[PDB]
Amino acid sequence: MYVKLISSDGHEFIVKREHALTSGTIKAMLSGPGQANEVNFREIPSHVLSKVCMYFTYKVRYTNSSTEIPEFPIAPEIALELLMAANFLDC
Amino acid sequence: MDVFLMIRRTTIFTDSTVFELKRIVEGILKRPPDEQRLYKDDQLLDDGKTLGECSQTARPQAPATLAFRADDTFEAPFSSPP
Amino acid sequence: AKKKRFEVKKWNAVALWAWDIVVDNCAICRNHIMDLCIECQANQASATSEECTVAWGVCNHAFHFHCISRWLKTRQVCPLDNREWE
Amino acid sequence: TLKERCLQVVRSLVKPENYRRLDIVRSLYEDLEDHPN
Amino acid sequence: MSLKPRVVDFDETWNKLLTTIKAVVMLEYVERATWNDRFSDIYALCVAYPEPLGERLYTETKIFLENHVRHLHKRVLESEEQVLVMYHRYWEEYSKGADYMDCLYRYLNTQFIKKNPLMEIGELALDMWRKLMVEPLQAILIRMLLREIKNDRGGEDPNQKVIHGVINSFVHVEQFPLKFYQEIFESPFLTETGEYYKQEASNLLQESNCSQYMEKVLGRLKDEEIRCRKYLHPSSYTKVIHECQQRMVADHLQFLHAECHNIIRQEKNDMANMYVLLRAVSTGLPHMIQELQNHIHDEGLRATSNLTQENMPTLFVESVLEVHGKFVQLINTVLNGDQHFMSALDKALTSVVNYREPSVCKAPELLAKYCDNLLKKSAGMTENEVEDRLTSFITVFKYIDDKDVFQKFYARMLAKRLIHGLSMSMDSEEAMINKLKQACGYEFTSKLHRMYTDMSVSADLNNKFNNFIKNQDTVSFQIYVLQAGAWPLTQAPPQELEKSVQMFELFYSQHFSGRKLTWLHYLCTGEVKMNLKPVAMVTTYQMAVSEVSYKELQDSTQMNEKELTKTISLLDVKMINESSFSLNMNFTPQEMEQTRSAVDEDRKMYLQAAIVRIMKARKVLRHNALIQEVISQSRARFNPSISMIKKCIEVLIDKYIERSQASADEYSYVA
Ligand SMILES: [Zn+2]
Ligand SMILES: [Zn+2]
Ligand SMILES: [Zn+2]
Repeated sequence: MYVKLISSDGHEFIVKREHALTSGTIKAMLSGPGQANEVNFREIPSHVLSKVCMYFTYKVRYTNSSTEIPEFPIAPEIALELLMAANFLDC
Repeated sequence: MDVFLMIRRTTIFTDSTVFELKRIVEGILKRPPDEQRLYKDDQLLDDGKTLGECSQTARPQAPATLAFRADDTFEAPFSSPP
Repeated sequence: AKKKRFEVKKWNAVALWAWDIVVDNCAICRNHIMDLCIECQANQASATSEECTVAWGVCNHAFHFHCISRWLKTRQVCPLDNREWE
Repeated sequence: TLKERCLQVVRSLVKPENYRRLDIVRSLYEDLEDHPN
Repeated sequence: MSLKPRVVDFDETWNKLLTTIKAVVMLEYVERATWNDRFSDIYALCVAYPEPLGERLYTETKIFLENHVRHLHKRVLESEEQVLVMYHRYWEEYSKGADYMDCLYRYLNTQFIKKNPLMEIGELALDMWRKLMVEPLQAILIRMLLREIKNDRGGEDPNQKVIHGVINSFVHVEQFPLKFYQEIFESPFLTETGEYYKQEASNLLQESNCSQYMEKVLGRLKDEEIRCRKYLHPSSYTKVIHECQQRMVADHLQFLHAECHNIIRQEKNDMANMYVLLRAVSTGLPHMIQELQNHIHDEGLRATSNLTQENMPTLFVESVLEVHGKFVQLINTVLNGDQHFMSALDKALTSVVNYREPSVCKAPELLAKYCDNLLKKSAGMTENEVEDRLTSFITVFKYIDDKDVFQKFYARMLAKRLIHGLSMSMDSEEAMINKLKQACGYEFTSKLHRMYTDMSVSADLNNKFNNFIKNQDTVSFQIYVLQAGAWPLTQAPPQELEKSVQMFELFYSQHFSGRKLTWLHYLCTGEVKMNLKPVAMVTTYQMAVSEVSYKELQDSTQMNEKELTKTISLLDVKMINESSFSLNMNFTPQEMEQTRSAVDEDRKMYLQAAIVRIMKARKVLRHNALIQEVISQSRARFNPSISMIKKCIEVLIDKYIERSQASADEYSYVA
């Protein structure tokens, strides 16, 4: 019903499990046997995981809806790291 | 009214008055609302006014913004690569 | 009572109605003048449910209209009297 | 998708002659040269 | 470290990662955090040396798969004939771990889909399970598995969980998914249960009675389906039973078909099971249906035969209706049916209602006197019921072969029933013609219809003459007038009396354009009741005067002695009564005999109409081919005499038809 997502910098990110089930890797993590829910990450920094989560919220909320679809701002120095963790999370 | 937030201390992603908002905060954190205050960087949010009055100022892909109470009355940043 | 009185009260009768010929069934074909002819009793098409088409002739012999009409096309002479019929 | 659209945002600020030297991800620079418009 | 590409050791992540793999296998306990670490411990491997390296992880993983499969092959081989038990714990301790490993290698394959033999690690692990089953186990196990199904009769029950896991374990592995299941298991089980039910088919058939055999095999099938649903996959439910019903039934069907003759001539359950079993057979039903037809022919004919000399059509109608009710109860009750059996009933009773004694066939006339008899006054029965009895009569009418003579007779039935005020209800006698009309059509009930209308037209017409009577200067009877083509009644051939007909007849000449009326005298009444209130039969016989004898006034007025001599009837009944005749002191076979010909000429007219109707639409026919189509057309009127159609042709070639030369039969049409 609710899962946690921890970054390597220490910032926690609690959100419902289905909001985290978007990326195949995380739905493969909660599929981990044991019962297991709380999840951590020892290689993804916070300034990247925050952007990944803010990316989740949009296309979880706004998809196939009725509105003019805007663009997506990405910082020109984290875009490398955001691209890397984007390759990691299979999303 | 249909607004996303960035309530921080921990950053939880959830989504009508301020009291029911403190219920949503109480969802997993499991603490009564009388132990929580809400500030917008310079101000105090009252419970007598609704959420829409206190919006669509926070897009869903980058929304914006919690001072707990220790005894009785409420008291008391990401990285950057080179 | 009386023996020979015989007062004649209520009478009754019954009678058929046909057209002004004998007829022996409109000799052109061998059906009755008031019963459907060959093309109509066989055609199974539209027709009046009680009198298809009774056609009197000026020669004072009445036939079915389209019997004496088809016969009228193939040969103008009247069948019964070898003259011109109408 | 976050991966492919971050690729698209990066390709707007990286020369086509620097798709291998950036050393972003060694299983990804083989994809920096496969995504036209 | 960070997610930046770091060249990491090859055993550091491989020890804890490997032990984590072995912990996921068999559903052993794995920690909530190490599982959260393995994805990093694989992404770090698949990136930086400074080249991808998943090709190693795939091969090593396949090696561990092989070693594990062979270990459980030595454990499974150790199990003496219980290879399926440790094999059940093996698969049920292997599937969830396999899927969890497939989820554990997501990034291993998302950068590997662009490079594919034997990708999809999950499909490859299940491929290794296939490498466990291709072993002589596939020869052993099924032999050891069917042995637990071979114990079918009284050999129950093992764990449906274990065997259902073993058999269900075959339809799980595929990139034609049912191929392995069909080849390895479905053919041997199929043919072996085929042998089983052949052997036990002959074993049961030697043991039991016929009805006991059918009861037993029905129970056996009802159990067999539940068994197949306990053990097998649904993809064979239709097939497996199809073998069973093919060997226990339809493999001996001569026997069942032989006992059918007996069983359908017993009103007694065994016959219901007979239908049930014969129905699922290639050819099971036809003999049974045939025998029900013959049965109903026999019992029916038997009912309609017991009434000879008893001069009752009511018993004949009620008897045929009795049979029909009997067998409709039968067929609807026990046979889940039907339409075939119902049609057999219809054919049988079709042949019952037509007698061929030397007459002939005595059915239509009786079915005319049933209506005429059931419509008279009889001052008796009760209405609101006569229409019910006619509603029953609709069927016995339905089966008549010759509706022709039924029509021609009911015409005179209705004629005498109207022209002499014999009917009981105009509103009802109309509804009868409504019944005949909704049974045959417009052509069949036309003369009847306007034959019924001439009574209303005659009433209104009588009113109009009542007005025209006193409508001039200065100035007692009522008349029926008839359309003269719809009425079979004839004149049957004396001078005007008190007169008064012409003072009335000028009305019918002025009201209609050119209608010629002819007066019928055969059916005219008078005024009865001498004065001496309480028989009084005087309607015809218009003589009305000494007192004089019969042969002493042979010199009557102008009238012929054809029917006059038969009516001189008044000196016979009451009022005149050769020696001495004193005044009173107080108060159809031959018709039908010569009626039998109008049916003949009406058939000639009807078949003539068929000849023209057919020869116009289609252009030319050979002499044979026009016939069988005249027959096809006039089917429901009567069976026409081929002796009549040919002469009818030879009559119509004198009027509409021409024929040139008979080398090949040929008949053309002329306008
Ligand atoms: Zn006509
Ligand atoms: Zn003429
Ligand atoms: Zn004519």
